Amino acid sequence: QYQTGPSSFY
Amino acid sequence: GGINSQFTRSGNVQGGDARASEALTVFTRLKEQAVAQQDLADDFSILRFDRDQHQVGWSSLVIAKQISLNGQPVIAVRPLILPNNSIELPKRKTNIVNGMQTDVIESDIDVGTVFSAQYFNRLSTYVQNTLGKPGAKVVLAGPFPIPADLVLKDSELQLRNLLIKSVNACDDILALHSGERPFTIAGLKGQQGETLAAKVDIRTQPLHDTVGNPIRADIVVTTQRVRRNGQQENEFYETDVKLNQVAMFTNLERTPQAQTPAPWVASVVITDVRNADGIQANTPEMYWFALSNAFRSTHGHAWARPFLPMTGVAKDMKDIGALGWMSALRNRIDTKAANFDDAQFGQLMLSQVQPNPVFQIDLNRMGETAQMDSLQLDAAGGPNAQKAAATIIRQINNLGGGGFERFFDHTTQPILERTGQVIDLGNWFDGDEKRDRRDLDNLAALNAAEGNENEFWGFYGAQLNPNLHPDLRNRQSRNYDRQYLGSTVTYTGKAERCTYNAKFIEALDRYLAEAGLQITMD
Amino acid sequence: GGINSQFTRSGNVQGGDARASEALTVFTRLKEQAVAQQDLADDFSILRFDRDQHQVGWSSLVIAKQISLNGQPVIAVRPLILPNNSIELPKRKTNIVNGMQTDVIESDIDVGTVFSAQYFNRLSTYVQNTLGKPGAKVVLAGPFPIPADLVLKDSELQLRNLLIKSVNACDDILALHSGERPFTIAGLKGQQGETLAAKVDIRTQPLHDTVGNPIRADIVVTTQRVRRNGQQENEFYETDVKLNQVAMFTNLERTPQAQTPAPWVASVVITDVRNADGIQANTPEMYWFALSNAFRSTHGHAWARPFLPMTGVAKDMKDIGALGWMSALRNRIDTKAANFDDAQFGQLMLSQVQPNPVFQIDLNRMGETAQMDSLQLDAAGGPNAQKAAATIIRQINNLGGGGFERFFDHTTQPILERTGQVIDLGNWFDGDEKRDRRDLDNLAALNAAEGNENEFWGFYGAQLNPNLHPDLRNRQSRNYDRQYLGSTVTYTGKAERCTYNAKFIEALDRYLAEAGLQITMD
Amino acid sequence: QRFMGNSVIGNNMVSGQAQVHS
Amino acid sequence: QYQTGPSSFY
Amino acid sequence: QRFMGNSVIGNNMVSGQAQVHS
Repeated sequence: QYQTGPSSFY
Repeated sequence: GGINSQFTRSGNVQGGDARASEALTVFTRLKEQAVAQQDLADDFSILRFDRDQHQVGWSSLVIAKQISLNGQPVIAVRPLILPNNSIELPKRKTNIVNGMQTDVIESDIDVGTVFSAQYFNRLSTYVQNTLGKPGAKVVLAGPFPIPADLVLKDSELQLRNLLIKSVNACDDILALHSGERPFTIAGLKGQQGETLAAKVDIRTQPLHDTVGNPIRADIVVTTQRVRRNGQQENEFYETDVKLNQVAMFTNLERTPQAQTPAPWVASVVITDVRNADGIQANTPEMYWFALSNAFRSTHGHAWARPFLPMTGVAKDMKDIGALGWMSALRNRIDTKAANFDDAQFGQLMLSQVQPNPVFQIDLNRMGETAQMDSLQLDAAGGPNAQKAAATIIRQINNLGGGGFERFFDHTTQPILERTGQVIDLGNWFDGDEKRDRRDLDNLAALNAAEGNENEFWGFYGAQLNPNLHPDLRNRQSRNYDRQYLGSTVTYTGKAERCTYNAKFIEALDRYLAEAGLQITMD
Repeated sequence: GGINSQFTRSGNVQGGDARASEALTVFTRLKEQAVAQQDLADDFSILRFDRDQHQVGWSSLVIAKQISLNGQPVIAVRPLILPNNSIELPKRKTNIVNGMQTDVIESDIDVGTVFSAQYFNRLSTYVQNTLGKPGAKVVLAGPFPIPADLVLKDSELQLRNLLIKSVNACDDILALHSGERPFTIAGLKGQQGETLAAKVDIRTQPLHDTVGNPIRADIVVTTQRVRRNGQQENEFYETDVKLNQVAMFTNLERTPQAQTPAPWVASVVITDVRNADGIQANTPEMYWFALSNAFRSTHGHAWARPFLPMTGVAKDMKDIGALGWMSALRNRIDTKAANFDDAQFGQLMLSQVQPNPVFQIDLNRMGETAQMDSLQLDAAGGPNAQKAAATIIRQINNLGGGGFERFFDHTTQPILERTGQVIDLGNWFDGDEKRDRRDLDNLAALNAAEGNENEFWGFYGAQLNPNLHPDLRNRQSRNYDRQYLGSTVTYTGKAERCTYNAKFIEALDRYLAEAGLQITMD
Repeated sequence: QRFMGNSVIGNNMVSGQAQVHS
Repeated sequence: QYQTGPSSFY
Repeated sequence: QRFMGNSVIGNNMVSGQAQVHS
């Protein structure tokens, strides 16, 4: 799994 | 589909979304009113993201503010999801096998799964096309859904506060991207002979979000500036002497030992971290400074204060006497008695509770502090594990000088750990007022089920069984809440629980203490 | 503070008080409407006292009317405090020691402590600067706070009555300062063959203040003018024949005698003193004339009338049978029985209640009659003890001729005595309607706690223990009210209890009787 | 020390009866 | 203690 | 296989006490 999302840092 | 175009009966039915246009009109009126009263500046735009002509799960409202940096346009967006109760999204099917029989499980879809990478890509492309800048850079500022079952006709204050906070967040992210002076504790000395004091508090009514969402909070730790000089003037008048606020509540976990160490261990869960109301700025270096106050709750075992019985009333939901059900004696210890007092309450806590607590956080990718919760979730584990840890270390170094390496070594030491637990977010209407769904914990379940240990053990396994599939655990947790709490439960989102490293908290506290920070209290 | 000026994010949040501007607008509209209907005269002004730009605990509304006396301007002010529930004032900390351990007590701040000398000085300076007269003399007319949890949108009648009463009070104080004819009973003869009659009354529903605040009242004594001539015309029509009204209720106190004198003594508490609705004038000499009616309640032991059981219903809160719990027989005397009647009710009262009552008053520095309550509190004891007594004697001499020295000697006889008791003022919402917090008395506590004498004794000591600190007594009293009454208690102010001199009441009554006053009744 | 009652309320007691014309 | 307040009489 | 408890929560435990100036 380990779904991710948008990040402003990178 | 083609059937309507094949027969073409006069008149039109359905085929529209009516919870977007009204919200847009309300937001435009609120923005005009705020601009009239010299509260904001006419430099941002409000746009509608219709699901019908973009083919997305949920319509959204986006607040875009753009500036120019070295000739390169930069756009900051704060989408606001608008879930609707009049339409049903298709569910997700999963299959599990038991012996010789296979069955299908119908799950449910939350707001968090809707906001995927493709959703943000389409939103960014739409904003770029609308604003006339095709190649402009777009940076996210943190989504915040508007909960359903909320009447927009009589909720003007919450919407106004949400709009102002969204503008503040856009300004914050734009300033961070541009590059400004980092916030450091070296500038907090004030050079006026004042000191910082931390006050602990025990509460019984839940805290409220900016949109009226209740939040469970039993222990509240705040930090204030004490400026009491000799002949202090302004008696009974105080000038906003308050900086931070952290809401905490404790929960009990049982280690698997068969039957000198205490059977139960107390784990403290951090729900909300926020700054003072007066402060309109939110920067990454304030978050760690506010979070450092959590460790201070162990100065005098203040985490155990809510556990002691109150005199006069007994809700019987947070009773501590149920802990004796599995003790050496089968029955429960009877509080609310003339003989019972603090004399043997300490004895009970020594003989059945571990002296040291455990610190945990309920990270939420859709909350107000989404931009930090997502970063910490990435730092916990995933493809972006080194970058997040490096960013966190850099921020901590920027807050308070430098030289954090002497206390921590991120190269060979995990910062955050994922326990593989998913927590539902909802609210249930109690007889008196609306409350929080997280009021149901291990102690509450133990109180509800007096002597049947097997049912309680099934409930406990429904939370953290690694063998059982997560969908079944969510189903069991949703059934148990209905069984115990009531029929008024209304889920609103999802959250994840994580455990901080034991050495990390101590290293952070020691680094801040050595960096010239002095806090005094009882 | 400086953090906001250091980062300067666009947009503004909080930083304002919204329960002052709306009240000012409402008061201006009400004043305009009253002036339009030829109810008042355009000679007074309404001003706002903002806490933000004056640095005070609470914002206030002031009604100033100014006149000229011998070329010297005189300004009369009636401030109205505006407490708000959206902000919390800092609490007051106190330390007490028990053996080898010291602890900190967090008290609470009332409205009365806010209105200090510095507050009035700043208010007077602000009014003088605003009205253009720097050296004008300013005289107080009596503060009156507006209770919180009151919706101003639908309370127009109470605000209108409060404004008219405030204007009347300003006129009264201005006329008193200017100097007018004192009110004397010699002008009450009427020279038309009429007589004054006093009517006693027993009530069960609480009286109401000008702002809807309930007041406990069991015995009501009124004075009327009876003008029944021979062929009296106007059948069924009455012309405002009513002058005074005094609200009284009795309470039982137990003398400390170990176990022929009765164990319990009855003490009568005077709550409210007021004139007729038709009379728009309030002068100091009417207050004593109205207060003289209190002693007349003992003509036929009318103070014991509310104690007798009512037929048909039994609230079980004011039951007199609980008095037998500590009697020679442990159990309680069972009323509501066929055999029980007035035949042995008199026997019980003779054998367990002292024949003579005790008179007490609940002085309040923030009530409607603040200007007299403060004077009596000063006369009770303090730096201004001789001046207040001399003023009271002068007023009593002015009311009814003179020669009060033959009945009283203020030089070597105290007028009022302070018992060192502080009474909270609040209201609790009963199931049917809102009631008064003072309904809970010694008999109510005795009824609530059937046989446990120790708990009742602890409650009784929580009121008048001289050894225990006052803050602890207030804490215990606030806990007991929550324990017994309910969760709807809402405190509004503070009051003090005082005991009149036994000889003073008799001397006043005899002086009025000898001064040509004749009152007849049953 | 435990509270036992009010030892000063008994000093102030009305001796007479209300005088009315009737 | 014996806290006091403004008085119009004096 | 039946669940018995959390065997990994005990690895992370605060050893010290909060350090305050007081």
